[PDB]
Amino acid sequence: KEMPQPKTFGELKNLPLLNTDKPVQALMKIADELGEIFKFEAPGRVTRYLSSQRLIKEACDESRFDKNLSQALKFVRDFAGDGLFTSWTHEKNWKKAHNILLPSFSQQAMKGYHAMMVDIAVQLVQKWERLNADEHIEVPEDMTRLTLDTIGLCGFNYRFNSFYRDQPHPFITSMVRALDEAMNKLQRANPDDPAYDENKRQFQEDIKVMNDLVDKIIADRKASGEQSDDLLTHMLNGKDPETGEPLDDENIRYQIITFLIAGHETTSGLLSFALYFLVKNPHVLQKAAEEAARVLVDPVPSYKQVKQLKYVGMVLNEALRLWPTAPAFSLYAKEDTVLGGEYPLEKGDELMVLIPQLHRDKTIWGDDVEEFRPERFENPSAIPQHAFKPFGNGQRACIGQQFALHEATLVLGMMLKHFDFEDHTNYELDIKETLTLKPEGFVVKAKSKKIPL
Ligand code: HEM
Ligand SMILES: O=C(CCCCC1CCCCC1)N[C@@H](Cc1c[nH]c2ccccc12)C(=O)O
Repeated sequence: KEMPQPKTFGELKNLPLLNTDKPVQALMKIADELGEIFKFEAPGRVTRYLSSQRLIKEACDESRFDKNLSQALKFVRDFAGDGLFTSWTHEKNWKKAHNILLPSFSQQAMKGYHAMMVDIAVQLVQKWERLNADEHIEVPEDMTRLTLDTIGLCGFNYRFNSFYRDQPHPFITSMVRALDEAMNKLQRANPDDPAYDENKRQFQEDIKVMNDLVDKIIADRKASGEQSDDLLTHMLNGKDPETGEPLDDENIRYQIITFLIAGHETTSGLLSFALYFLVKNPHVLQKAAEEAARVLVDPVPSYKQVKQLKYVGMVLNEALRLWPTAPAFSLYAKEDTVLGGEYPLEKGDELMVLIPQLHRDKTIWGDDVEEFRPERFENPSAIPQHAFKPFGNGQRACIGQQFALHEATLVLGMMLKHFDFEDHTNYELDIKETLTLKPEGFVVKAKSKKIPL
């Protein structure tokens, strides 16, 4: 038996299949054709793409597999360094930072961020309240304004002031370019070829821009009168219980970059996909809006009120089921092992978890997997182990999950309280890929229900 494998291109093997602006969606189509596992080869390189809960539950066994840095993350690492997202589990700075930063996502920490999330959310609601009758909303663009500003303010007491800008913040444009450069480094035979000299200068330029802003954040804090108690406070002061050490300056810098990027992009995607699915499913929108009106009785939502937005949470999880905005993660075999009783693996062999395919596993979810039905999440405990993995796995799972979900629930709740939404262009879903996923060109009209803040 040979493991299923998609079409090859001679000595380039499968590599040309990733020569596309939508590689994840291409891989999903391949997964549909070949099933729960396929081999993917390139010159000097191999991985295996997993799509079924049957195989992914084994892959999520931390005694057998550990987080691997995919080739994309290896290039992200050139500017994210040994930050949490791009560090190996066995690097000293992973476990230190993990221990040091987990308290920044405690219950008491989340209550502490609430007021500043509301600040940015109110700015969003006011922007939309202030639009003229003709005008429309550019959804992913405004969601990115919100999520970037929220992480900036909550995490670093720094105001990006994205709602004061027509263009995206220069950080965003550099970040997008740097992440695209990482996605396109995958294809290049002979990386040191003189033809790619300008891309390396452009890459060093974009990194410079992100790093310049990290300096501005550091200096703002250094010469600050106020006494914060946020993510940066913990990076600067906090001590790891195990080693007894704090993070050094080089690592703190990497953590800031990491949190700025990981701390907004996927969350903007989530809010965009959620609103997309709501406007395409009006009965679901109505149910979510009824909850928002019932629960959000005060002009400013409370922490407790956001926690009571059960259905809005269900809407968000269902959006994550269909379009998990960080759609893959990578694993390597810790020792020789046999996957599924059928596929033998040697130490160091790599796996890719194709999350959107896991989330369409019919043996877990039933036959209607393409339908947007938030009621699937009525009781989240009903979902089998390792069936729903939009925040990854185990000790290497998303540290910011609860942050992302609180922000998204708050903002979507406020959006549904304050506005009726019109899919005025009958938008055809078009998913842009930049490692992460977004509905490009998604636009709506928002008719104010006229409720004061
Ligand atoms: C919808 C929103 C989000 C999604 C879908 C998401 C998804 C993920 C996924 C899949 C991973 C695992 C990556 C891998 O195994 O290679 C991860 C890790 C991480 N996420 Fe998120 N994330 C989100 C929001 C956030 C936010 C808001 C923050 C920070 C404020 C954040 C910070 C991180 C960090 C630091 C890690 C690395 C954790 C570690 O390995 O120690 N994420 N996230
Ligand atoms: O799976 C891919 C291509 C899609 C990228 C998905 C993103 C990964 C980071 C988190 C968000 C989603 N690439 C893999 C595997 C791979 C298979 N053949 C290859 C040849 C050359 C380079 C990579 C590669 C990866 O990046 O390792």
